[PDB]
Amino acid sequence: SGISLDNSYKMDYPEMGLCIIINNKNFHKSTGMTSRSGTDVDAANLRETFRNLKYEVRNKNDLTREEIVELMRDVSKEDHSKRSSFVCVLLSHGEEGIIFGTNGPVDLKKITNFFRGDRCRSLTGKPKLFIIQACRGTELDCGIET
Amino acid sequence: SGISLDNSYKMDYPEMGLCIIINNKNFHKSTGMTSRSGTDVDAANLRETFRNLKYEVRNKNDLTREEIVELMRDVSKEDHSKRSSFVCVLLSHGEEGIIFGTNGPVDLKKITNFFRGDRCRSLTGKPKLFIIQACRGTELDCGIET
Amino acid sequence: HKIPVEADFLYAYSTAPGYYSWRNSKDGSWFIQSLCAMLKQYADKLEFMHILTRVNRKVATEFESFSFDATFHAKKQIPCIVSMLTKELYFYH
Amino acid sequence: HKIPVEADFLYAYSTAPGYYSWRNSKDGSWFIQSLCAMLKQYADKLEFMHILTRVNRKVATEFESFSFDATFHAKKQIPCIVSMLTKELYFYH
Ligand SMILES: *CC(=O)CCC(=O)O
Ligand SMILES: *CC(=O)CCC(=O)O
Repeated sequence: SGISLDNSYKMDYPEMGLCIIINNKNFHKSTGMTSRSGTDVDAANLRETFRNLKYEVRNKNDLTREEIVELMRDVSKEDHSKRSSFVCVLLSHGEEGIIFGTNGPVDLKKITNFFRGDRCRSLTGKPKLFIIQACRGTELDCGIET
Repeated sequence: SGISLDNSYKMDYPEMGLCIIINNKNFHKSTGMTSRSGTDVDAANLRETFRNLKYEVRNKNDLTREEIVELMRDVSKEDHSKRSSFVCVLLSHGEEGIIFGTNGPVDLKKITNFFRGDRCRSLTGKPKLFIIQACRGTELDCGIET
Repeated sequence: HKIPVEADFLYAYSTAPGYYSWRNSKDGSWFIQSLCAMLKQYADKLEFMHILTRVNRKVATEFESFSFDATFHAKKQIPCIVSMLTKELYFYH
Repeated sequence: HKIPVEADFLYAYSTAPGYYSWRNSKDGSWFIQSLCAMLKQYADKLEFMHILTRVNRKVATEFESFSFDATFHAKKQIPCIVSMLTKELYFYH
């Protein structure tokens, strides 16, 4: 055939892939975290948005740190051979490098490691997108008038 | 005039802007850092590359932590009104969030803060690019065969 | 013959490192609101990084906090695109 | 009426967070070598994020370490693009 360039990911596999949405709104008392009001609005918006992009959306609500790790582990163990990519959306409280389960923190690295090129072979060479709606600290941007 | 969109930065100012290159190769003995052989190759490559993009390149060699902070402070205090952007290239030893002067570390945040939208008004709304060639830790990527 | 194990990852952070992330109880988070709006409008037209760039501008310009607490009043937010991708990404083909 | 003070910053890291950054004594660093090559070839043709994406692929695929020390042998590297930009950036006009 003619000149072939590989500047863009192959996104014409039979399936676009999974879109795992973790929506944590209610947290355990001992954690000292408040309810994330309006988070359901985000979850629904994301479900519809990615549904229209042809992603197999799976919504999960109020998962403990244990359930988050177990979910990600199980998902990374699925056969993604016929999927073009992977998407994970995290909605919760957080700090730099951390996402909160309902009963405690989870290092983002622990979550993303399940999908490393050497640990999830059916996703090797495919785009793995992690969308994180959570604080990465307490600093506030005062902004500047333009 | 016709429909006006602002999807791209205005890069037709009289000048493209400054390209400050900090090339640290020789470090002080007490720091316990080795010479960064081949770094001059990078410095020269960058000087030529950005020269052809019409940037006013300024090369600096073996700067202490004090000189790095002073240089960045002085540069941020210049009048960048007629410049489209700002570029700073850092070549040195480093760790996560840190760049090393010849006699010690410098928090990257301290360097970039001089250029915040509220601290360098002649660069507000203009692209500020920081290119960092330095370690961000000690982890090694074993890779995976494709 | 090999690629980095960290390659092909894209982290679309709602905010810059070390910063707070804003959420509206009624409309949802500033970032997710903006991300969905831009994906709905540009997913069949722009490369992903450019879509995310529009998200950055929308969040940065159209949102500002309002609080009875001066500490949290009139604050701004800039999302943070972290790309380890090795190719352009288009949701369409 | 305001924009974030952290807006319009782009951090082109040579490597991913927490990782080592490779340099060749004779050819220079993997990242800078690749960045200059891509800027020379695409600065008058591609938007900056797309140029940096080519840099990511070049570093990720064309480089691999060689060391007599097994600990540092056969390692790979992926650059890390961190964008807080609010618009597309073209070096030409
Ligand atoms: C500050 C946080 O913990 C995250 C903000 C949120 O989306 O609830
Ligand atoms: C590991 C480091 O300190 C940076 C590598 C270099 O470019 O010398």
